[PDB]
Amino acid sequence: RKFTYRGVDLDQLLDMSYEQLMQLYSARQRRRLNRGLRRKQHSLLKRLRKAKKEAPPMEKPEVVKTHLRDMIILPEMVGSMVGVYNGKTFNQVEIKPEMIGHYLGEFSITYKPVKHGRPGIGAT
Amino acid sequence: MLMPKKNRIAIYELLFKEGVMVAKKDVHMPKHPELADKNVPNLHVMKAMQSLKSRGYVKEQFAWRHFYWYLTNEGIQYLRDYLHLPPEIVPATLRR
Amino acid sequence: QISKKRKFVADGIFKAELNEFLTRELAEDGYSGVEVRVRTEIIILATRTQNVLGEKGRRIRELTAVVQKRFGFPE
Amino acid sequence: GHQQLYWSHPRKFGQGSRSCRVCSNRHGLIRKYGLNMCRQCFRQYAKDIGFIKLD
Amino acid sequence: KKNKHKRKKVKLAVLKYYKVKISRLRRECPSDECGAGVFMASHFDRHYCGKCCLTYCF
Amino acid sequence: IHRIRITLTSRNVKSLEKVCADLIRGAKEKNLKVKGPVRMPTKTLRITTRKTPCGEGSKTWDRFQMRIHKRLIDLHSPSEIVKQITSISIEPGVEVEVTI
RNA sequence: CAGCCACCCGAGAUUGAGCAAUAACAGGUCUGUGAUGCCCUUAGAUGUCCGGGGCUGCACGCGCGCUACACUGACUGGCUCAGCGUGUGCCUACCCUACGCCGGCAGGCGCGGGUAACCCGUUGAACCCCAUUCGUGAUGGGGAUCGGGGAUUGCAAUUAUUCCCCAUGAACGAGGAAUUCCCAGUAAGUGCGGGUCAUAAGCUUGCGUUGAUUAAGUCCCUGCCCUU
RNA sequence: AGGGCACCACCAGGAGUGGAGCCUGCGGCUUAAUUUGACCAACACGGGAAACCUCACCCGGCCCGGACACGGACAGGAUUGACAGAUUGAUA
Ligand SMILES: [K+]
Ligand SMILES: [K+]
Ligand SMILES: [K+]
Ligand SMILES: [K+]
Ligand SMILES: [K+]
Ligand SMILES: [K+]
Ligand SMILES: [Mg+2]
Ligand SMILES: [Mg+2]
Ligand SMILES: [Mg+2]
Ligand SMILES: [Mg+2]
Ligand SMILES: [Mg+2]
Ligand SMILES: [Mg+2]
Ligand SMILES: [Mg+2]
Ligand SMILES: [Mg+2]
Ligand SMILES: [Mg+2]
Ligand SMILES: [Mg+2]
Ligand SMILES: [Mg+2]
Ligand SMILES: [Mg+2]
Ligand SMILES: [Zn+2]
Ligand SMILES: [Zn+2]
Repeated sequence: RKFTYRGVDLDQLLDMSYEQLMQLYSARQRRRLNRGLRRKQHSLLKRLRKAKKEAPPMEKPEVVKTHLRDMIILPEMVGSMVGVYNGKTFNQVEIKPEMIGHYLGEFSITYKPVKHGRPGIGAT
Repeated sequence: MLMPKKNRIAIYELLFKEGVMVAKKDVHMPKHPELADKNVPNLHVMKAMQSLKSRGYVKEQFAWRHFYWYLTNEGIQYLRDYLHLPPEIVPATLRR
Repeated sequence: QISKKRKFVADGIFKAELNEFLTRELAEDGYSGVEVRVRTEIIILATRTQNVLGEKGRRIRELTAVVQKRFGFPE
Repeated sequence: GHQQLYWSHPRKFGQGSRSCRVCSNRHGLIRKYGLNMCRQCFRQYAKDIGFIKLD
Repeated sequence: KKNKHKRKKVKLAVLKYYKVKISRLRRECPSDECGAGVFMASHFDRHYCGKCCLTYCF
Repeated sequence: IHRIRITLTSRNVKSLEKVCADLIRGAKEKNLKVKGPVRMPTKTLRITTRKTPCGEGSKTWDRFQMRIHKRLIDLHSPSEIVKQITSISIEPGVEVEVTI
């Protein structure tokens, strides 16, 4: 039915603070949040909030581009449009609730999947 | 390079007082050890000494990772004129 | 305080760097080697000691000054 | 500004924080006993330092 | 190709800070380093000292 | 008086032994109770490294080593007498540390 | 004669390495170097720094290796033995750790020692030894792959850094043609140090521990050398 | 044609490798890039166990750390740095 993370609905997740979210997150994300977000992450969060506020009603917000592939997907980021750099291109990703706790990089693949051609000269 | 005149004057004064100069060949060292109280960057020291060498005022040697610079006679005259020092004032290498 | 292993390795490294610097500085003057006896006395062996000393010892004073500045010896 | 960005990547550890004390190369470095010399420079200066091939 | 910034030269800028009895039109920066000599920029919505980046919004 | 410990360290066994023998002879001449030279275990610093500057050829290795030899001497003497005894000519390469 | 074989006495009757000629190779390295000629580039840089990605990408072929295919074993207890060597650092951030307490574990907190024959440390190592359970079953052999969770390093762990816990439980039943290394404290088994190292060994370089079968010959194969 | 020598030859053997899973290096393929050298005497070799750095490769963006000489512009200012708001991956 409705989305739940560790048995907590999205609205309660939005209500929760960082210290409360740390107990819900896995060990890696909990350690990351305990060590603390930096200026770049805070700037990205501010950009996402501004895009959400400026979004017209019943319309997706403008895409916010970023290099931060190691950004934790916080509940407040759900619904945002993020252009995650993959080293060459800003791939557009819409944050779904089920993405909570993952890294943005996990949704912007850095390589092209291999389709093999005929083996070359030699290669016995 | 673009350098504060106080930094350039401090470098020149140290060079004239000692007769020699030593640097570590490190453009990222925040302070030259002998000019730390003056807040003179090691990059500024390196580039000022490079300019003096190009004008023939110092002789340069390089060993491992350190620059060594020695004041020439033309350098002594030029620095005396630049710093307006009395003609009696001399670098320590000549003084001793 | 420093361990004996590190101390001996450091003394060797200091001698190596000093010999390299003097080799580059005094090659044309017949420099052959350096002996360090611990005041710290540094003896420079050369074929033409007049050029090593320079005009009234000016060059040897310059060498002493740069050595002291680079290796952090007290004045 | 450029002062905040230039050389601002942390270099407290890893290869990028160490280099040969002779030639500034970052590869084949010997840190044992605090030598901090690349292997080629060490072979060049071993006799001067005091290492010999008894073996 | 990215174009480099070109400084817009202003002729006798100091002439715009004073009116001749003398009157200092531009507000002076109230900082220990700057003092009375340095004047604060009068932007459309703020006062901005160039030397120490001190900004007083309207 | 005070108990003086002299620690001698060297890379040259022959010079180290000569200095130790001279110090003990001086102490005997001054008629001092001197504990003989206690020989600490020799330290062998080793560096094993590839011979080639590149990565080509048979993988041959150089085994460099440095040997550090340590001696201890104990004396029961005044500090001035100990300094006078240690004031004798010391061979190069021998490091002497005196502790009271 | 040179010397060879055996034996007595003897600790030992061939310990192991390092060094290493003349003359060569268009062998490797200009990506070790403030070694270097020439050429190229030099501000929209092939300089330099910063951010991100890649060097790891997967129908396949080859080489060095690790773990195994089990009972001469695996598991669970108990007992009892090393040696080499490192350890708090110019820049330089980063040391080895005893003891006490918390936690099931990885770990955390406190409090001390050591710049070292001084402290870790009598370095309570593994194999091995003594008992236990298993019972010829791809099985309690094997531990790949994979899910979930917890820690630590780090500015940052996703394309899993490493570590811990539960779970999952693949091939593999001794390997074709071919081919490597080796003769005594050697081969092989077994663990421990050093290098790399913030994080860190399936590599390498050393160390001990247990400890053999076979041979004391030949030019058949592969090569090298000499004479005609 | 004859004669020597060598467990990087064989003989007598031991342990194996070649088969499996995995680690790791090389080719090939793929890619924006998958940087590159090396083909008995290359292929856990470059001490090469690369998250960043390393880095040499790809995408993008700062900086000059272009000495010195000559000429020009300049104290009626050559030039430097920067708050905000735009802009930007970025509080370049
Ligand atoms: K070379
Ligand atoms: K070249
Ligand atoms: K070069
Ligand atoms: K290389
Ligand atoms: K190197
Ligand atoms: K096999
Ligand atoms: Mg060639
Ligand atoms: Mg690779
Ligand atoms: Mg099992
Ligand atoms: Mg099974
Ligand atoms: Mg390796
Ligand atoms: Mg063979
Ligand atoms: Mg055979
Ligand atoms: Mg195989
Ligand atoms: Mg051969
Ligand atoms: Mg890695
Ligand atoms: Mg990289
Ligand atoms: Mg980079
Ligand atoms: Zn080097
Ligand atoms: Zn101000």
